[PDB]
Amino acid sequence: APKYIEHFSKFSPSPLSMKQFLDFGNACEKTSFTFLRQELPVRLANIMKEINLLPDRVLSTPSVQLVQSWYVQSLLDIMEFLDKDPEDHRTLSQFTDALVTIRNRHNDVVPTMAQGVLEYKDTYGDDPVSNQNIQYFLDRFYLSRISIRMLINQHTLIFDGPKHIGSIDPNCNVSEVVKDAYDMAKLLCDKYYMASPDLEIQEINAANSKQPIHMVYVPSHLYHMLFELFKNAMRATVESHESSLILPPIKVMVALGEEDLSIKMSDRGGGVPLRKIERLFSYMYSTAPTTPLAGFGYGLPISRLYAKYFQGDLQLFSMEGFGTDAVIYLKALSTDSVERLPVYNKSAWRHY
Amino acid sequence: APKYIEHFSKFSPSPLSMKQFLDFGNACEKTSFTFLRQELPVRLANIMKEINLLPDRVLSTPSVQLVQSWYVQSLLDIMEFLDKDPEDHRTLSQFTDALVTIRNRHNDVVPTMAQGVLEYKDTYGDDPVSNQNIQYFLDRFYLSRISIRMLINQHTLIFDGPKHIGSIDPNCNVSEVVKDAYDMAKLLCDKYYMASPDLEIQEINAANSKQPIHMVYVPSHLYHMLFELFKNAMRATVESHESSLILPPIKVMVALGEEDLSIKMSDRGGGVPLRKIERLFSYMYSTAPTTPLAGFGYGLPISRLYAKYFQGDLQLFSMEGFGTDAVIYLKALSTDSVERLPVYNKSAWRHY
Ligand SMILES: CCNc1cc(F)cc2c1NC(=O)[C@@]2(C)N1CCC[C@@H](Nc2ccc(C(=O)O)c(Cl)c2)C1
Ligand SMILES: CCNc1cc(F)cc2c1NC(=O)[C@@]2(C)N1CCC[C@@H](Nc2ccc(C(=O)O)c(Cl)c2)C1
Ligand SMILES: CC(C)c1ccc(COc2ccc(CC(=O)NCCN)cc2Cl)cc1
Ligand SMILES: CC(C)c1ccc(COc2ccc(CC(=O)NCCN)cc2Cl)cc1
Repeated sequence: APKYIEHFSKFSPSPLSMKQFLDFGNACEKTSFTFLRQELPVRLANIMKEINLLPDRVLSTPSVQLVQSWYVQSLLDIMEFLDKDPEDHRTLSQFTDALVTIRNRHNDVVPTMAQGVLEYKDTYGDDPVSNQNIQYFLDRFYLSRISIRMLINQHTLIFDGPKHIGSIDPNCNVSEVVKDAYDMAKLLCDKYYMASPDLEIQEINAANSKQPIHMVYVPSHLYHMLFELFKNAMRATVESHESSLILPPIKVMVALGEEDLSIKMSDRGGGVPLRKIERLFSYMYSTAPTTPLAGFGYGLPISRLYAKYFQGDLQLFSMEGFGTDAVIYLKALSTDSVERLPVYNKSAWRHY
Repeated sequence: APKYIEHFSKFSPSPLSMKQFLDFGNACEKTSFTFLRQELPVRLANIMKEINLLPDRVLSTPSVQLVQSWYVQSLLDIMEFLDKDPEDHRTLSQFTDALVTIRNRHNDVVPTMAQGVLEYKDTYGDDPVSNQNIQYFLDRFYLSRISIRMLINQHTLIFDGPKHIGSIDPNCNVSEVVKDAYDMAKLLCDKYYMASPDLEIQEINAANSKQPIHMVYVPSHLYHMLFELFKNAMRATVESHESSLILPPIKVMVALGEEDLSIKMSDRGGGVPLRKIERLFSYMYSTAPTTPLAGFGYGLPISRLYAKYFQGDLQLFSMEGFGTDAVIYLKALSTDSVERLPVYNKSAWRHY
């Protein structure tokens, strides 16, 4: 790898807690600049080195080379600011402009890597070992991308424009986000199917049973996960009940405990056999040539990465012949909500 | 390893479907004898070779050596019949007697390996890498033991004594077994706690909605799994509701689909954080010096092996502050219900 990738890849990424993001709210902007002009090169270089561990028959394909060419240019864009003066307000403005260009440059990274998966499937095959390696790589690659976008969004949202702090809501009303995502999925379901399940929500605030459940979170991530789950639940409910006059509703429970905030969504959409659950989270099995449901795009496994990004999880358990439950597990406390970042080391090197 | 272990370990175990067990019901007894005088040495030798891949600081401990001494004697007991005449009815009688001695000889294998786990925890420590290796080894070791006991039970039950075929019920009414296990857990809960949750059962027979759900299964395995889950659900319900006059009931759904038969048990016993679920399935973290609940003995992870033994699973998902669901996944068809057997090869050798 080039000199500059070698230098920054020997650092490991520095994970931030939701509280640190929040405690960071003038002097703030210079502080963000000097943090990000080091940290973004570290995160970019670490994933670029990991891309380089893919075999030549993957590495040399047009999709991987185009993604590499983007990351290289973004890394160079940022390295221009290493010697610049944080007191000069023109430097801070150019920095923000450059981060916006970088975010736009990477907007197509998800489907671009999909074309690499697709080419591999049809030029080398879709066996379980290939599936495992694609799953290991893309989980880490997409999680790294999520963490880079988070950093950039927090800077450009705060230092271009406070109940919200960039993309973080310190008082995120969870049931309200549930309702929004449900309404939007319903609108798509009503349009395609003239029929959509109703919604039942129940809250369990264990410590304060009469208090509405709020948390510190990134509500756009939470909306995306819920919307993806609602689309699948409604589709399954409509198609499994062609003969009923009744569509069963979708039920959601929001539970707040001492450590977890959990959201369980329940459909009666007929379920799938246990054997197929792993297929639904697999990038490789969900990949085909160009409203993508579970098993036919990356919405579900990327939704799980959003949950894992701050130490949560997203799990599915179905009952074939009846329905399916999904649980989003989130950390309840902002000090436990810490970025989960892949690192390039000899422990990651060995998996390949 | 000795000559005789080397020979039989180069065969791999031959897994049987539930239908094959069943289709095997005089001439049957000679057929069982000549099958088992080869297959039991194969299964015994394969696991003995795998025990020998443990490091010397595990291998040399008194617990592992005692288990090895048992398996060695059982392997020798069986090898006596290799040259004998299946037509001689005295040989068949001695064979059954010898299998009964072997089953009794191994009755204490589970807690004996526990003492080896306990010694290791306190003489070398309880780090995650040690936990992973103990989990990999004991899952395979205990599953192998379950498959050996199954084979022996089918022979001694059929050819010493038909709605039932040995330990298999071709018409196992699942809700009835659920009720039995619930009644027994309730009796223990009523005794310790003067109070026990009631039971609600619902069935969903997707193809034939009015028909009671039956399957081909080993009902003693199913009873054990349910009883273990009910004990935990009741304990959690009693302890989390010290202040309520009401104990919430435990709900069970039995779903029959085209491929899966699924049993979901639901409590409102307050739940646990997601972080602790893995602790509950871990042998190492559940091990302590001599009614063991999840996290304090091997009932739960061994219950999961019973489900996996015929291509099923047992999964837990909790909601901290509310309750916990458990799902037993079984194969609905007797031709899909095939023994899951560990094998000694270079692929198993590498994990160590
Ligand atoms: C409470 C939230 N509910 C759910 C959430 C999910 F993320 C997934 C599902 C849910 N509810 C379902 O029923 C489920 C499982 N489906 C939704 C409709 C599409 C469907 N996809 C399939 C189905 C079958 C196959 C196959 O191999 O035959 C294949 Cl490739 C793909 C998945
Ligand atoms: C529908 C079936 N229900 C359930 C099934 C389970 F197999 C487990 C549970 C269930 N329902 C619970 O609540 C659960 C999770 N408990 C039951 C009571 C005992 C309890 N054990 C513990 C708890 C906390 C810790 C700790 O680290 O603090 C530890 Cl070591 C151990 C587990
Ligand atoms: C396009 C991206 C998402 C993508 C597409 C395809 C792949 C496939 O990656 C594989 C496939 C097989 C093996 C085993 C092997 O034989 N290794 C040989 C090592 N030289 C290793 C890897 Cl990393 C990964 C990532
Ligand atoms: C008693 C039984 C259940 C038991 C108790 C304890 C253990 C612990 O087994 C370990 C622990 C560490 C390592 C890594 C290592 O450093 N390996 C060195 C290889 N020479 C490998 C193994 Cl197989 C297994 C089984």
